[PDB]
Amino acid sequence: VPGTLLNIALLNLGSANNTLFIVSISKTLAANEPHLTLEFLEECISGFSKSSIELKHLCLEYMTPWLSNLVRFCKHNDDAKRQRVTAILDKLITMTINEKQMYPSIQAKIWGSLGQITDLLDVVLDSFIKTSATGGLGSIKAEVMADTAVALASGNVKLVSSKVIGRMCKIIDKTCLSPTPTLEQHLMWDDIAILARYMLMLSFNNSLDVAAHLPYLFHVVTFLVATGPLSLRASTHGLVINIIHSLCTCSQLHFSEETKQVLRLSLTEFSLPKFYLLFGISKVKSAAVIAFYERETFALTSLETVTEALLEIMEACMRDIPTCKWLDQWTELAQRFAFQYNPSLQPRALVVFGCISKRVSHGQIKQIIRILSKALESCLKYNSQVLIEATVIALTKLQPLLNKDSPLHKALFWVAVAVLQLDEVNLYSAGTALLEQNLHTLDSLRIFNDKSPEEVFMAIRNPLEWHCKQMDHFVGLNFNSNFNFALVGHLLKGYRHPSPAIVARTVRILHTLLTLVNKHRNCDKFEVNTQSVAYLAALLTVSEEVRSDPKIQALLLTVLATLVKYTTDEFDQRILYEYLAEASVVFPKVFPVVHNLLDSKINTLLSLCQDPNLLNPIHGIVQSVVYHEPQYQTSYLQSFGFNGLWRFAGPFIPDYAELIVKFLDALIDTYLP
Amino acid sequence: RPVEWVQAVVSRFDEQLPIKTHTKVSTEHNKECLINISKYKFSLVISGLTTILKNVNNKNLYLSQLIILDTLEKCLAGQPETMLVKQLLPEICHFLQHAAELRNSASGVLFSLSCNNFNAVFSRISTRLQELTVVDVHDIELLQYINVDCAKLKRLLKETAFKFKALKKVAQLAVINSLEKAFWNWVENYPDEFTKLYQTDMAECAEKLFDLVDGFAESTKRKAAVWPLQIILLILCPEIIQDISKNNMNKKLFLDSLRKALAGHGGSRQLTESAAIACVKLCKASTYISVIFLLVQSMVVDLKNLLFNPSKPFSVDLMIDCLVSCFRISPNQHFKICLASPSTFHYVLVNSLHRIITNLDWWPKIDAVYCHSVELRNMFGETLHKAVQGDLETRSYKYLLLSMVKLIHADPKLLLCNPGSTAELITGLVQLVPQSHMPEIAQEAMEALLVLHQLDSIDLWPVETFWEISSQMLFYICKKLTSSSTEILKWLREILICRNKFLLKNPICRQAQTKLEVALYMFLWNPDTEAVLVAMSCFRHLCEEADIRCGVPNYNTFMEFASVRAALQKRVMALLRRIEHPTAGNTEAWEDTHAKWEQATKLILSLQEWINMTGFLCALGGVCLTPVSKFMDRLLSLMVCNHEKVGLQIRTNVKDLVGLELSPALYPMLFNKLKNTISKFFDSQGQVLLDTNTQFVEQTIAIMKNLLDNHTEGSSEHLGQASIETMMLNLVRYVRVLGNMVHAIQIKTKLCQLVEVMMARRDDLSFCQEMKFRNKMVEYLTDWVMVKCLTRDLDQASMEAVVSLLAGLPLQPEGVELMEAKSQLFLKYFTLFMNLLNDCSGMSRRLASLRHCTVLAMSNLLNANVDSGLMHSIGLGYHKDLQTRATFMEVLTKILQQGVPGTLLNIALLNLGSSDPSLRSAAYNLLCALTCTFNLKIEGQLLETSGLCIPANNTLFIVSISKTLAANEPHLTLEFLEECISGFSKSSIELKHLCLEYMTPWLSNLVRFCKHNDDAKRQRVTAILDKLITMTINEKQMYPSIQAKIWGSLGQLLDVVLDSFIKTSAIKAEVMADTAVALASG
Repeated sequence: VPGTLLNIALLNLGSANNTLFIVSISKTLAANEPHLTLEFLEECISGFSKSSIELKHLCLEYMTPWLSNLVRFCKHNDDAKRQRVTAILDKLITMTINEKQMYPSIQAKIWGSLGQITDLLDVVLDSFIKTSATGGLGSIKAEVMADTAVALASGNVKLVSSKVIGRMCKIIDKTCLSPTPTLEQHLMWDDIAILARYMLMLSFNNSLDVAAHLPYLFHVVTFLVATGPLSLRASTHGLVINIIHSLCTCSQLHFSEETKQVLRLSLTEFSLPKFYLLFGISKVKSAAVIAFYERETFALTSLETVTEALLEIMEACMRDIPTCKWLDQWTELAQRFAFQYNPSLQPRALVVFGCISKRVSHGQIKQIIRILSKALESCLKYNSQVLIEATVIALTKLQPLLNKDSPLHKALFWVAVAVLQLDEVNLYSAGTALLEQNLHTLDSLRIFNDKSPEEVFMAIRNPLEWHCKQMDHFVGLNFNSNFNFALVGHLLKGYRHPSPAIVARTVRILHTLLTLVNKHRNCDKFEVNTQSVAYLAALLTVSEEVRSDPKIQALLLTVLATLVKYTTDEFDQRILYEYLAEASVVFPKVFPVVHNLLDSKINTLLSLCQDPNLLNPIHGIVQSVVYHEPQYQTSYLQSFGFNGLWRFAGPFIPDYAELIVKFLDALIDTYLP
Repeated sequence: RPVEWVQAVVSRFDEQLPIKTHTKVSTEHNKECLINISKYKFSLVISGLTTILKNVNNKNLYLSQLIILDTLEKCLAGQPETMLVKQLLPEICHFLQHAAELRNSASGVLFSLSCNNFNAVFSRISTRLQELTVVDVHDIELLQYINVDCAKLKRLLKETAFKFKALKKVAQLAVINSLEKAFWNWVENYPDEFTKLYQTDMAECAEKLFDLVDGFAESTKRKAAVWPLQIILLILCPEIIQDISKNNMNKKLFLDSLRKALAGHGGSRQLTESAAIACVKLCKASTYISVIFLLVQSMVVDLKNLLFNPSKPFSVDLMIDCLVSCFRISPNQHFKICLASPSTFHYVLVNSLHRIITNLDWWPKIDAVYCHSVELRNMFGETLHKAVQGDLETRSYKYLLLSMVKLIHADPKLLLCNPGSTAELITGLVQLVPQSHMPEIAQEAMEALLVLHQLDSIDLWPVETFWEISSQMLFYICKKLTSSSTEILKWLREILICRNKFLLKNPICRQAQTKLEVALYMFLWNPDTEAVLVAMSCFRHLCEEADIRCGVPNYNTFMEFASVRAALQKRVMALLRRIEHPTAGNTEAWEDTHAKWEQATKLILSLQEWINMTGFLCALGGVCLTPVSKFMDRLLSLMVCNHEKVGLQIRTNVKDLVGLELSPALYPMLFNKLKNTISKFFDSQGQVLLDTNTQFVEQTIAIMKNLLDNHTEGSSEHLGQASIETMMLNLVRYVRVLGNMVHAIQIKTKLCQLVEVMMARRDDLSFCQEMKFRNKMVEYLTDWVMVKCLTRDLDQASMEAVVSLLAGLPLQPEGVELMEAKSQLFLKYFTLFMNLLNDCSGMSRRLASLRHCTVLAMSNLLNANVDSGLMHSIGLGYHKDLQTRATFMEVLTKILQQGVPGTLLNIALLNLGSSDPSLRSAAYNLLCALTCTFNLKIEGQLLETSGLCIPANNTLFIVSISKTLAANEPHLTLEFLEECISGFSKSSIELKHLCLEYMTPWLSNLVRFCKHNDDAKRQRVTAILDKLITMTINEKQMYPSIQAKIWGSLGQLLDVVLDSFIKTSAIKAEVMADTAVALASG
């Protein structure tokens, strides 16, 4: 009755103008008689919801002072008092959602006042979040709540944002407490999506906030970056844009003109269509418009790209702020999620951990390669594959960090080889990235300068050899018999790869290896010999510089024939068949080996084709074959372990993966204590 | 798997047969591969070919069979038995004008087969001989074709003799004829073995068969049939010939009968005719070696008096055999008879000489005849003259001339060696090359001229002679080519190759080089794709000639031609535009093509040739800078070609060729002529003379659009040389008076599309009065900014053109009044665009595109015209459409950082409120720009950037900015508050509320302005209070909230406030009383 009658009195007092007198009395009684507040605000919202818009303006004005007392009831933690404040907050929230034309008024005066009040903010946020939980993302209840959340922050920014971001981080951790295969499916997906919504709205106000938060916000970006429905992706792009802008202007920070220029250019870079594709935004003019499914089935290479860009943002800043711990905290946060078992997040985390880290240990590498192995076991039993790709990208970024005398640099070359053997498009891309970066790493370590790559990598195989024999005999490539041709066999599949970027990477790897094999001799890089020839034959369709023992003949021939078998470019075919015409006349006794491979395509080109330049070599080969029509059948490759060579280098798991599991586990058990 | 791919080549070759350029090359390349495969796996390839031949057997059929048989022959000639015999041989027997080619091909196959197979073919023959003893003769005819050596001939004769009496009379006849050829086959292939025969078992067979064949000869007809074989069989018996020159009596009586039959004493013409055949075969035989020469000496004089009698001509191949044999026996009485005489003797002579060249170490070479070259040249000139001035007599001179040209092809050296003489010879051949009624002769005359142009030949004609003669030939040929042209041009390529070779070893020349240049350019437009490619190839040799000469202008573009139907003609025209430099040749080629084109134009008023000629003239004509002026006038007259059957095609092709292909160097003439023509469409009062003029205008618009779309290098330089302004003004003025029908709307639309492209190119073009021109253009196009679908496309196009016209355009009406007139003109365009966007406020997307374009029109109009625009532009900032507002604020952003504070600050702040996200980002960037431009001191610093996704609820941020500004920037206060309160009246309730919150700080500053003594500033505060009152009265929902914020803060002036309340009251009065309660609290 005290709160009820006092509401009736102040409402009817306006029903005409005395509004500042009513507010002065309201202020006075709010200060003097605080117990009234519980009853009064409950009664206010009841009268408000029934009343006219004119009365609703008046009502909020008289409500404004009372909010302060709402903390008193809350200190106790017994249910009844805390519950009726929580109900008052839910009623105020409900009121905010309902009165779309009171909307800036409610937010400025009611929510701005509530924004002052630190203690209550956990109750307020759980009320907001549970209000949003009523339907999740796409519920107007959640949508308005996010827009309102900025008002909560506006009074005591750092604590509100710390609790929102803290809930996001803790809820992302909670996903791992009970895993699901895919994040969008997860038992807590709506709770994450809601907080991501709030984080976009807050992020412009985070221009006041970022300095404590910046790592945690990128941790959230890392998991979310292209996930979920397209509006959440747009939101997450906006989240980063707004954070970079906030880093260019926080009045608490003092970044240099160089650091500020780096951030300005970063805003520009994040505004480019390249970054839209990275965030899983396609088919949109402006991310903003959509922010306020056609999943690109997420490519970890996109997250890698984002993460290095965010790393260059953070690094630039960290030079100017020597007193921060940001990259170390990000390293720990990413590390925790990378190592812990959670199928949805763990791949993303591994990628990020690798990108950001500035140091690594053999015990961390053991955990990563154990994760790779366990992921390949799960393939015996899509998510597993994405985890494999992630681990391989992680190994790529981590291997430049490893100590100069570590065995692991050499070991990771075989991890890459095993990954390529899997025959999965993104795994091969990752393995070639790993291999490309590994060969740069080992050359930067000087390791080739006194040894062939063959000797270095085969030494690491020798303990493994018992396992490697079983791998090579099921692959049908045998490095013990000829290292260079086996490695090239793996690389040749890279020419098939659907992406021109991965083909060009494969070419760089072959060029690197060619140079390295001759580097230990001190030869010129194009000197043809029993070791360089494999790379030269591999390079033959792709290098203008290149173009301008019966086992070795058979391998060379089989590589050229393999390259004819698959390549669709008639200009490639011209070059290759010209070399096969000479090679047939040069190696006639060995040439029968290739005939099975060539037979299908040569029938095809004879019966179909009408380019004389391509046909002249083909007719030359048939003539040469008949003229010298055996000492080596196609089976000859099988004897030394190469029957798979044409097998493997064709277009893009279980049997290979189990052997690789044993190999990786043996690699760890030999090399890692 | 090799067999399987050999079978795949065989199968490829079969499917590529004609009966089922790249297919030609592929076929020959397959055939050659099969031959080279057969060089090793012979039976696989022959089996396949045999199988194909069977299938094919069970014009294109003949060509396919010829391809198969030519392949078989070359395979067999490349050979390193069962199916050759059981499978191939019966099929080759089946074959044994295209039937004669097939019989020749099949015979060459059989000959090749028989070399290594002979025993089988002979077993077939011997089996049919046996069957014939117990009538079908065809297998016996195989004896004609088969390869035979001395041992094989002996076997054939022995087998025949044994069986001959038991054979039937028709079979005996077939054998007799077939053995006659079989003997020759041996002698011709194995002349050494026949020579060895004159240096007993063969003779026994030959005598036995002679006596058997003699016993068969019971009648005149049978005697005439056997005498050619009986002389052969006697020639196979050297010791019998020696005896009968002194058991043999019937052989003597046979020779005596031959002598009597040659001497005319035998009454039977058939026996004389047969005796000629026999004694020629004897004479022939002697050349392949003796007592035979005595036998020849006994008959040769009577044989010469039989075959070479001009007073009683015999009744050609037989006569040729005779003359060739006589020459070989003794290398000339009958020769002089043939030089003097019947044309048939001229024919026999020439063909005999041709055979002498083209067919043994003791045989006399042709060089003995090089005494008679003058007489052969006279015979050629006479024959040429008689063939050209020309029924049966005429037809005979043609065959003779062909033979003489074939003779020249076989050897030039003869003609040249006995000797002007060379110049006459070459001139006669050259005169044949053009002749349409004699394609076979012309072709051979070309080959003859080609071999005459080989190095060894030219030396015999040196350098001063080569230059004069070869240039005279070139000049004449080129002159004819500019009046089978393709084959003549291919040949002219090979002649140029020869000239380059001759010069590499090293006034009519300049004339020839010029005419060649003329000819080659004229071929670039030819309706035959092959001719064009060949002409391109000829420029390569023209360059090579110049390299060879210079090593002791167009050259780069000639080498580009060398590097190369509709696509080819496009490529040609593109190259022709790159010819900058004039030459006598290119100029003349243009004039000649123009003359031909005018003649063709008249005839038209063949079409593809006229199109190509048109294109060529358009592309090359720059070099000529009159004739070109007249051609351009004629093109312009053809744009309106009214012709019922070809007019659309003419207009389309003129338009496309002028618009895409004309020389850049002609654009200055084209624009002056278009300008001058379009200017005639107006009277002396500047009114439009309205079908022909409308059609000209439409085609002009399309032509100019196409020109301006074109990115040909160097085109920018020329586009600058002539003004378009008067022309474009006249075009729009013309198009304005066209009504609002569908076709006229399309023309208006096209002119807008032209204006758009024209503005993009404006950086290339030249202007006397650009600003005035663009102003007048916007003025005209804005009239169009108003079937419904097309009018809406016209609106879109017009607006897109207007957006192009407005882009850095200062406005210019037609000094202090000029700035005010400029402002009034701004207000007209701006209001029209606003109306168009209000009308906006596939059908949906077109409207949104029109709206976006309209916003960009305002934007550009503002970006140039800042001093005229800014005040009206704030009216855009208020406007109900959020998308337009946002874009307009980005325009303001351009002005303000390039080089107002209150009005723009309100439009920024109020828009930051919006439900539209893009509007919020745009507003935020505008706030940043204002902060930087006006150095507005701000806490929580502000950063300009794209794509910043600001929340909708940002009121506490907008408010914070506002009051910080209200402290920091008080001079704004009057300017700002008045504009905010105006915006209040425009707004939604949400935006009205937001306006109050951010206004609230500003109110406090108003005291500064009435402490200031300026009557205007005191008035503006009073007017702000009046507008605050007006808002307070009107905005009733807000009214308790307005009182709390506004009137409480104002209560903290108050005479002026109370007088404003009272004067306004003098609901207004009630509201002022009720508001005074708030005011009093302060």
